[PDB]
Amino acid sequence: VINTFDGVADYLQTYHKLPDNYITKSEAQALGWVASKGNLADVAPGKSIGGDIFSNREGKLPGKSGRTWREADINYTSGFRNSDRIVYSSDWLIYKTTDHYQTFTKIR
Repeated sequence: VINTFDGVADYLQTYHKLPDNYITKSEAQALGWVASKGNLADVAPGKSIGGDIFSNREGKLPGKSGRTWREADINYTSGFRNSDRIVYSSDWLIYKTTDHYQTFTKIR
C-alpha cells in the first residue's frame, strides 16, 4: 500500500488524487467501521481513512480563496487511528502533522 509521508505526498502532486487504499470516513462507516472498537482493518482490509476535508478553523494552515484543505491518515496498518496526517491543498501544497493537527510542517 502507499501510505507513507513521501509516498502519498509524491503521488498527490503527480496524479492529483489519493492512492486507492484511501476511503473517506463516511465510506468506512458504511462498511461497518466503528471508531470506538478500532476495527477498520477488519471491515476494510488494507484501507486507510483519507480524502475528508479538513476545515482549518484554528487558522494554522495557510488560507486563501479557492483553497480547500484535505487530510489523509499516514502509517496506518490496523487497530485505532494513529496521530499522523498529511494535509493537502487544492493547489498541491503538502503539510504533515504527527500530533493530531496541533502542529504542522511543510513537506512539499
